Amino acid sequence: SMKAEEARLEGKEYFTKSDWPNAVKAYTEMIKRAPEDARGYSNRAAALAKLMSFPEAIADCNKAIEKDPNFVRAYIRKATAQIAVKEYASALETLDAARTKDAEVNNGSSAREIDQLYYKASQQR
Amino acid sequence: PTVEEVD
Repeated sequence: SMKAEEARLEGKEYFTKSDWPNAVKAYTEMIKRAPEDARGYSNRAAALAKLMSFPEAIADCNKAIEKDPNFVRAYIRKATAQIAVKEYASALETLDAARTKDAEVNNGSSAREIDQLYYKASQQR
Repeated sequence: PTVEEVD
């Protein structure tokens, strides 16, 4: 809907200005207005992660994954949150899935980021 | 990187 789209733009503006709590609020509205749109979940996760609200961020990334399995960013985001909460083994699994999807849908464009997350997860484990 | 990006 147009109002979901306004909420996504508002979100993006708040996020851009590092106003995390207002981004959370905007993405919650995006999610209410377009509950099947994976971007709202991933986007709210991004803001919750900046707030160090990791269980919530991870739950939203999981929901984004359910709504759009080709949404590579959700996988990368989730792994990053899993590293933050020392779920290393899980992160490495999530990164394996992200690398595969990244090749399939993005033709490798996020490979560098995924490989450095993988390295970081492996070493801390 | 992803933690700096929104859609």
